[PDB]
Amino acid sequence: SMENFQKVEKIGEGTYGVVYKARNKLTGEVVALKKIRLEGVPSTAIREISLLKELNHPNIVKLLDVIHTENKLYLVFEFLHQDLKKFMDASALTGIPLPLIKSYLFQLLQGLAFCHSHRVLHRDLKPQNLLINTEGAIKLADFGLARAFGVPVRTYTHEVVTLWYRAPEILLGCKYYSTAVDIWSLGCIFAEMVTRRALFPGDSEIDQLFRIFRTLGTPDEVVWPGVTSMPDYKPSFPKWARQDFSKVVPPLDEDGRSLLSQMLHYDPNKRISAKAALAHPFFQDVTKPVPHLR
Amino acid sequence: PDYHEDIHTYLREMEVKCKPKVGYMKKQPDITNSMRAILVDWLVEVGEEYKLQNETLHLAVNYIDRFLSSMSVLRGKLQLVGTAAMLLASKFEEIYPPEVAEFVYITDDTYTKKQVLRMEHLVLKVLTFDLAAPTVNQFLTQYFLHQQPANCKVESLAMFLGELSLIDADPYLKYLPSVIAGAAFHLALYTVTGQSWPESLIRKTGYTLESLKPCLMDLHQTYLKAPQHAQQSIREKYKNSKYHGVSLLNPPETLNL
Ligand SMILES: NS(=O)(=O)c1ccc(Nc2nc(OCC3CCCCC3)c3nc[nH]c3n2)cc1
Repeated sequence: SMENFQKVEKIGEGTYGVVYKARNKLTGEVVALKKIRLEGVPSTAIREISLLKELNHPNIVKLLDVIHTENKLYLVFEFLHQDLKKFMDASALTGIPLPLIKSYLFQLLQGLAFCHSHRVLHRDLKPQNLLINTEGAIKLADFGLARAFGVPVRTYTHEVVTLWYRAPEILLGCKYYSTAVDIWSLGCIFAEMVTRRALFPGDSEIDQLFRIFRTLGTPDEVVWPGVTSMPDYKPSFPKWARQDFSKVVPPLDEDGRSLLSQMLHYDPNKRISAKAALAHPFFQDVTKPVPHLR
Repeated sequence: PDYHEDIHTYLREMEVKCKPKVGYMKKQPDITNSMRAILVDWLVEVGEEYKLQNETLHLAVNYIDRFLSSMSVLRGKLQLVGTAAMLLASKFEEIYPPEVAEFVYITDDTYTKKQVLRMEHLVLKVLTFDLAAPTVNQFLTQYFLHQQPANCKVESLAMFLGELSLIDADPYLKYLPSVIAGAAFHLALYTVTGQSWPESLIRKTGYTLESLKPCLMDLHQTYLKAPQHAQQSIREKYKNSKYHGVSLLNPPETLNL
């Protein structure tokens, strides 16, 4: 079971457990090993494994095997070479070429559309959880925070999403959130790939809301019906004007700006789905080049 | 909204794959339909005590039927399988699942924490971690979107009838969740409003009153005999104002199909 694997090095530490780079000694396959030391089997692992076994897609990290050994649970994944965050830092002085940004966004939207079509919410999209390889693929990883949803949705966990990528409807405490929260995160990531800095780098929920408001305008009942009634809405909120959207991510041209604005729509009902975004004019010339580095 | 059709299609595929073996109880030497009925009724109690989602109950029952489809279990161990399944279901579905200690308490201390935790492992092994199974509940909430207009009593009555189907393996094990949900929604709709399975759902599901009839005839009888059934926890549960007291409603004498 673990006999055929040779550990290479630690990669890092996600929602729970430890991930190692390892090598299958008989086949030569390089893999990532998620090690869980065993309140019983954690719900995060129960969710991750059950959902990942259903999700078979080129832009979703592939679960290969589940190994129940003495005292430990090992998850065997396809190995990817680098996360998006480390890749953006390596692009500090050259930037990321537009065809690569465009290709990554298109792939992430495919990955997301597949998740949503299979009633799965990821709920933790951020650059550290987006993994790239040498052939130009980008893939969704760390499904520890994911869950299967119903139609229509119930109230789910209110903690969700790393603060910088957290949707307005979560921050304002709506009873219901859904697929739109993953789209919001991707919009923030789209902006980030272009500027190579976080779009809304807040350190508190109120700071996060205000940063969002200063960029997109304080939402009123016209742009987002029901907003003034939401649990965490305060009438004392400063009312910032919506600024020239071309000033939000300056290098972006008309098609890209249009797509970003639809991804960052306040109203979760009006926010573009991953499925609909695949056909946006922005992607008319999309290709799949290899990373320009390493 | 943009994913309703995709999700429904996907759940229709998965309910076939996630389905328990229809004749498994005959192959079990020590347990009966009656013993399983007692188990499911007790799980209802557990769900009521810890304020668990109805979905959690439906998942746990699916885990048990699938486990018992391949694993022979002595009568004295049936409740342990039921307890681990409800623990697993809670972890999958609940925002705040009860702790393991709470599951040990409600088993009257028949089993230890170590037994419950080892049975969790075995259930996960036997089900090969495939826990995202379609349930009657998951189809009902989708069917509810087709009401004109929405009616809380129809919704609760449909959930009540769908829950009763969990108790009796004969005959409900032979029906898929989508079909049971179809019958339950139609029966609730007819009882409350006099309306029938709507055209828009024929369009969505492919089911008609003709294809739903066999399940509907069985569900009608179960509804009629519910106050005289040996297991009563579901009727007690559905007296509460949370579910609009729908178990107090009188069943129709005929369905006129
Ligand atoms: N930092 S890095 O840039 O040096 C680099 C990054 C990630 C990986 N590889 C990799 N990582 C995974 O999860 C690792 C985990 C890290 C913590 C957050 C969630 C992701 C995987 N899960 C399946 N396949 C995986 N492959 C290689 C190099």
